[PDB]
Amino acid sequence: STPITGKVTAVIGAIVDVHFEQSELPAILNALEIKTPQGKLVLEVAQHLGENTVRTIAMDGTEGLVRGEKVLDTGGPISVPVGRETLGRIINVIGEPIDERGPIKSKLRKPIHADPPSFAEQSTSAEILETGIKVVDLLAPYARGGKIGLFGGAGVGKTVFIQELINNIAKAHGGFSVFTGVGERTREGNDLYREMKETGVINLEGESKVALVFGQMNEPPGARARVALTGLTIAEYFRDEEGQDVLLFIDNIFRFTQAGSEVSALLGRIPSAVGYQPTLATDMGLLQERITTTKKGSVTSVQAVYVPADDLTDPAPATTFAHLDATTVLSRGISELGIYPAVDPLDSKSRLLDAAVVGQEHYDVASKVQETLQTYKSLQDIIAILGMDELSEQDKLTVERARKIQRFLSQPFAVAEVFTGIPGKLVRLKDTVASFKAVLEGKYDNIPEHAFYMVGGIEDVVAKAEKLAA
Amino acid sequence: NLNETGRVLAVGDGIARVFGLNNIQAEELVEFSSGVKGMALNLEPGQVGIVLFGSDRLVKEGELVKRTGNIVDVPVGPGLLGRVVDALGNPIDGKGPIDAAGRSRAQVKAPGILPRRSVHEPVQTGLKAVDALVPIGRGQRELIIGDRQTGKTAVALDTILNQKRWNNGSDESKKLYCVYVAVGQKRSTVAQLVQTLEQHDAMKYSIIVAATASEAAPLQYLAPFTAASIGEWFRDNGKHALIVYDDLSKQAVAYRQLSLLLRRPPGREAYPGDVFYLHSRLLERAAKLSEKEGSGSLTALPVIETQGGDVSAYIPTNVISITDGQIFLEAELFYKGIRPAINVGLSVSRVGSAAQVKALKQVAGSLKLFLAQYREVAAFAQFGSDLDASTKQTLVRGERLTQLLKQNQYSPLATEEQVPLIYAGVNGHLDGIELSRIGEFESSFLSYLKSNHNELLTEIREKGELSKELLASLKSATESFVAT
Amino acid sequence: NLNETGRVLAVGDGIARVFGLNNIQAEELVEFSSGVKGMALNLEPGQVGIVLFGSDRLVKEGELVKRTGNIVDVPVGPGLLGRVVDALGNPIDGKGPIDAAGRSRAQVKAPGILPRRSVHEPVQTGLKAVDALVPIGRGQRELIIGDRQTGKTAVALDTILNQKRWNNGSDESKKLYCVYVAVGQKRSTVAQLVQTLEQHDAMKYSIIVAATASEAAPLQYLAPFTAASIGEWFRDNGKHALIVYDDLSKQAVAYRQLSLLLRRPPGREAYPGDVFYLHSRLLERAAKLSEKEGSGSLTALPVIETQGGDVSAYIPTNVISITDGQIFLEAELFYKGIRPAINVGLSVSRVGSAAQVKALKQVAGSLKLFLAQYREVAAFAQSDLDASTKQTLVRGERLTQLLKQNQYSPLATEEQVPLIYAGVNGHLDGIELSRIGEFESSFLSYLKSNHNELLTEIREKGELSKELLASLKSATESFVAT
Ligand SMILES: Nc1ncnc2c1ncn2[C@@H]1O[C@H](COP(=O)(O)OP(=O)(O)NP(=O)(O)O)[C@@H](O)[C@H]1O
Ligand SMILES: Nc1ncnc2c1ncn2[C@@H]1O[C@H](COP(=O)(O)OP(=O)(O)NP(=O)(O)O)[C@@H](O)[C@H]1O
Ligand SMILES: Nc1ncnc2c1ncn2[C@@H]1O[C@H](COP(=O)(O)OP(=O)(O)NP(=O)(O)O)[C@@H](O)[C@H]1O
Ligand SMILES: [Mg+2]
Ligand SMILES: [Mg+2]
Ligand SMILES: [Mg+2]
Repeated sequence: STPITGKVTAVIGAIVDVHFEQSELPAILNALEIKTPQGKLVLEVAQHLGENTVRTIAMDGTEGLVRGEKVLDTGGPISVPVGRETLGRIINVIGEPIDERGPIKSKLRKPIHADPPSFAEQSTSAEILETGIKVVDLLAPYARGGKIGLFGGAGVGKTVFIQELINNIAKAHGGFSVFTGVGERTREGNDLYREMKETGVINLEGESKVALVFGQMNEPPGARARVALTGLTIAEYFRDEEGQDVLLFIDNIFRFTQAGSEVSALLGRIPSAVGYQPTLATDMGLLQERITTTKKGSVTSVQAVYVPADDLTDPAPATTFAHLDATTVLSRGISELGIYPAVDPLDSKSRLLDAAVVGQEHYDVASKVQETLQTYKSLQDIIAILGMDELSEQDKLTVERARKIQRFLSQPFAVAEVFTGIPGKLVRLKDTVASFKAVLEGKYDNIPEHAFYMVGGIEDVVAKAEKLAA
Repeated sequence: NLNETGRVLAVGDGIARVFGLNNIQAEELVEFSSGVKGMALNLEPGQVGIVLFGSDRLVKEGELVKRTGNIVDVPVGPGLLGRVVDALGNPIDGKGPIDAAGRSRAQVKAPGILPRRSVHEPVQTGLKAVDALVPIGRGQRELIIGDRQTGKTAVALDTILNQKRWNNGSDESKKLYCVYVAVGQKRSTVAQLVQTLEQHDAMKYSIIVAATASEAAPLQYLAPFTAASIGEWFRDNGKHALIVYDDLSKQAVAYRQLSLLLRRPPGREAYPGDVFYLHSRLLERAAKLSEKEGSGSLTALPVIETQGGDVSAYIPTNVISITDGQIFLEAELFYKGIRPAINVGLSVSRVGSAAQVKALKQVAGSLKLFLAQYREVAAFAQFGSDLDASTKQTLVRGERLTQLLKQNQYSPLATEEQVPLIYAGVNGHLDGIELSRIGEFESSFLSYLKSNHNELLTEIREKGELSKELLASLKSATESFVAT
Repeated sequence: NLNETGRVLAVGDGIARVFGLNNIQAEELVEFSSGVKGMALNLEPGQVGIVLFGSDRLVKEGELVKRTGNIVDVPVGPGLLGRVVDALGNPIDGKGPIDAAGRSRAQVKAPGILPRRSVHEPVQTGLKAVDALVPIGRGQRELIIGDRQTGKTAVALDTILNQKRWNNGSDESKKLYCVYVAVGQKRSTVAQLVQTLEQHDAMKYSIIVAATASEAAPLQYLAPFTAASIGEWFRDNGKHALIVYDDLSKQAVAYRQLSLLLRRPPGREAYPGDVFYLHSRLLERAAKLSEKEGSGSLTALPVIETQGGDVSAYIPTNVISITDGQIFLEAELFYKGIRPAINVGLSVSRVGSAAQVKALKQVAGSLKLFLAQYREVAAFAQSDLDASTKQTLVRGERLTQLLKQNQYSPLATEEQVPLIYAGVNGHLDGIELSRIGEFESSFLSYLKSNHNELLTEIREKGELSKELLASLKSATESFVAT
């Protein structure tokens, strides 16, 4: 015991100023604790205002706080338990359990703020991670070790998509996985924890393959602003010290930026554009750059990205693009056609779509599919105005083929059975390319449009074609 | 003794700065010597910043201010049923003292990841369009958004009225108690409304909570929270409440007002930085508890008012992404005769079919997608180039389906009234009938089904699921009638 | 003491306010007790306003701060070629200390009105579309602009990859040293951009100044000036560099962060008044110096990222009005499959004519003409067109096809001029539009074996004889017949 004490001097919403004796201040990013009637209240030092006073941010609700109340310096950043002991557990922002299964008995804890790996620690690999999802694996294929963002305005299917990923990827994956819930719906989290148990991925009386870190929107900005790093640290630990493969699921990473937004002014910063904090770029940088494959081990991350007001050029998402190896853009226009997943086949991109990585044929199919749809998009002016009548014959066929193709890009997810009542179909990457190849050369021009919609591989196109013609 | 008391330094605009109150809590209640109550929101170093629940003519510099020692809180329990209370839960109807089973705080942690379940019970609104297209579930939060004067309140109201079906029964677990929060409404308008609730014997199972236009910004901002607690009682105690927040746009207008005057620096459109947090924490308080916790639900219908149809403005955007789906009402739709002016195109329930009744689900197979395809073909119709037998076909059905979902205000329908209508439309028995006459079809049909095949109507109801033979009887029954 | 040292009054958000340091110069680098460096930007009556280069967790109230009596400078000189540095000149690639020919301040006056000559030597990028239609001169400032993911970096990188032609040779005045300023990029990206030039043996004559996503804003603010001064070394020493700023958008964002935090007053989009002055200073430093100055040169490829195509956007406005033109990218053209995705109608080089391999300019004065008229009769692609506007659509498709070019494969001039010749003078109108792919490959390899001599004359003379025009014509008509 050599404990440092301070006193609360202000509370303004989520900002709590604390005062300490002579030059003996806890450094920025340190955690402080206040022992309250129910549990404790964690603070995080944000500035040194001067005159022995610090500005903090609260990892909880600040009501009930009394000025002049004792504050305790933990001596360092917020700590999380790490390692295999976090497997099968649910954790809140401050490395405390919320599953009521008792204390997380790990040997090490770790600071949630940490430095991002040096330029010289980086590891470039063009390896390909098969999703099972037709449009991704064909057009914008996800990279093992990569980073992978899912852009989408509200309710276009991000969370469902990401769960379809977990449904597939997270079984076939030999290693461990962290899921971070950053400012989503407490009930979504509820489902996941009950799915994990039933998929088997979690097992409360045996071995588990995943850690759960939650900080949903029912929680104040400070908390919603750090729980990403809480999760991210657990991952880091398996990457660097279990020297192995991780899968890092963040839903939804936009709320890290938003939460940053909600306290910015209270910390006394002039707003930048679209009322976002001045530190948007570097703050996102400072997090994203830790989520990374390095020589000691590999992370592969799937981050849902909220696109506010469906505006992609909104400073927040617009910044995130630079951070991802593969971008899956969900679109309202697409989803409104009943085309699930709502993936925009043109605006979706992945670095791995290069002949050197996937072969020429794959790259050629993928390019042609794109040309097709691009043409079909370009002609939608002349179709509206002068009908389908006023068209070149090649065009009439390009459109015929584009429409058939649009549909073959949809697919029943397993997760989304509640919505389609249609059984989840998973498609193999080679089966994807072959069927699109076939479609493209016209070896299927006779089959009606509906036969391609909400089915798996070309088997299912034939099966449906006949079942309907019956 | 400046620990439990302070003197006033300056007072203006609902705000009082106050020297002292040393032991005071953030968000604590204080009485002023004059009578008027207030809440501490800015415990700064020299002084405390207080929002008042009253007028301020009555507060002067130097006047002594007093610690309560409590955080804002409300009476709860089924004693509230039938009562019209202000933000702090004081009778304002005239019916005398509230009897409460206890007191909750206005801010309460939402139930965690841990004690919840899947939404699987319907909250039947009796609104054809809604109960077939965007079915709402016991536990889910569902946004009602559109411009001014579009019918937002009307949707919420027609939902409440409907619960009569179950509340006059004795099966406590089929019941749905309603809480209607009036935020920024004029008083007479809350009046005009409780009247209608009574005209429909609907007041015995509701609790209105009113923070009208004239009340203090703090009360307006608070109401939804206090209200959330009033109905949290029901959820915690094995029952199901329904909370209508009419409407959050105003709560935020007021929450903006506390902050600008407390001088906290502003966010976008002068709102505070965490105007999102404001709503998120309220709306998360709606949930459907697990068996261990009593299976109680709380269901939320927030309302939001847009301008010029813009949903991309600050607040709507915030709430739009907070809730489990929206119902968009539109003025254009309205004036051309679709009422409810629901926009199928844009309205969703993210729970979906999980909360639809099995029977309704069965005959509503694909309707919502089809209705989309219908707008599709109707947009291509504007080319006024000749139609084929496929497009004319779906146009005839979509037009009749559209028309079949129109509904008069104040008339929620039983499921078994809804089901045969939907079935008649979907399986295309309506398709050879004049469009102006579909009005008369509806009631004339129901009249006949009650009269004759009542045994079906009562099975649908009792069973909620159309067995294969019941589809038969219904199939026969419809054809029969369409030949007049 | 307080003339050479100060005391931190307060610290947060990358900024620290410090008492004293009374003798400090504006923009002097300083050092903190913990060892993190920072620079002094606001010199106020009572206090200095220092911006941090590292995490401010390192800094506490009351801490000691030391002057370094040093305006930010950087090591410069050829010992830097093939190296990957951060914005202060530090080595970030595990290759030991930089061997600096000297040091230059990050800030330097642009060469004035007097010590410049008119731009007159080509930067040959290898890209058919660019070299032929948007010719870049040495000392020029051509701006690369488009929305995200359109191809901006690819254009720059192919310029860099195309310099092997000369950099591997002997003749100094003909080589060109590459400087790639990476701003606020994912380190793994940079790593891979390195791993890409080394895969083309381009590293040996390139310099990467790296100011990655996660580094203090000052470094992201500084990097381009820092790298600017690296380029000028070559300029000032009778040599030639070219410098790619990837990107200026993100530099402006950085400058913004600093200012707002220093609570300098904001304007449009919360940028400070002198955000223009920021970029003008940068790009005015690029030039073709006059004979008296060693006739060296510095060419500039700033990257600017539009948002949904908005050229009126605050930053793009400033920058567009500083540069000598733009190479313009569009995802539309990109998904059509036209890569490089160069909008020709929107791309200009104010320098233009004067900077083109005379030979390429000889067989292409017609090219901008044809593609102009092809843009105007384009919508006629949908049954009853007269033979004139039919023909115009016949060239255009083929021509557009001819300017597609897989990544990383830039073409030698003597390899461009034949294809652009057979195109413009109507030797492809016969050929179908899908075969224009294999046409180029087979033509060039045939020209190599059976006409290596004409190719050699183009590469050497740089112009086309009346004889050479009949030579090529004959060799073409022979290949097109075959
Ligand atoms: N199904 C309906 N049929 C006919 N009129 C309706 C229907 N639903 C609502 N209205 C009418 O339209 C008017 C305004 O409806 P209202 O339910 O107040 O929408 P609102 O969005 O709440 N308007 P407000 O909140 O005052 O800006 C009322 O007079 C209703 O009578
Ligand atoms: N594959 C799918 N099939 C059918 N419906 C889907 C699919 N994906 C999404 N949806 C529908 O769209 C709704 C929203 O899905 P969801 O994944 O919650 O959107 P979201 O973009 O994650 N919402 P948010 O997290 O606020 O941005 C659901 O309720 C489904 O009806
Ligand atoms: N000529 C080309 N042929 C084929 N592919 C290309 C060509 N140019 C670019 N690409 C590809 O298209 C994608 C976009 O190119 P890129 O150089 O990243 O543009 P950018 O403006 O730098 N995108 P970013 O800066 O990351 O927002 C890359 O993934 C390349 O693989
Ligand atoms: Mg979601
Ligand atoms: Mg209303
Ligand atoms: Mg780039």
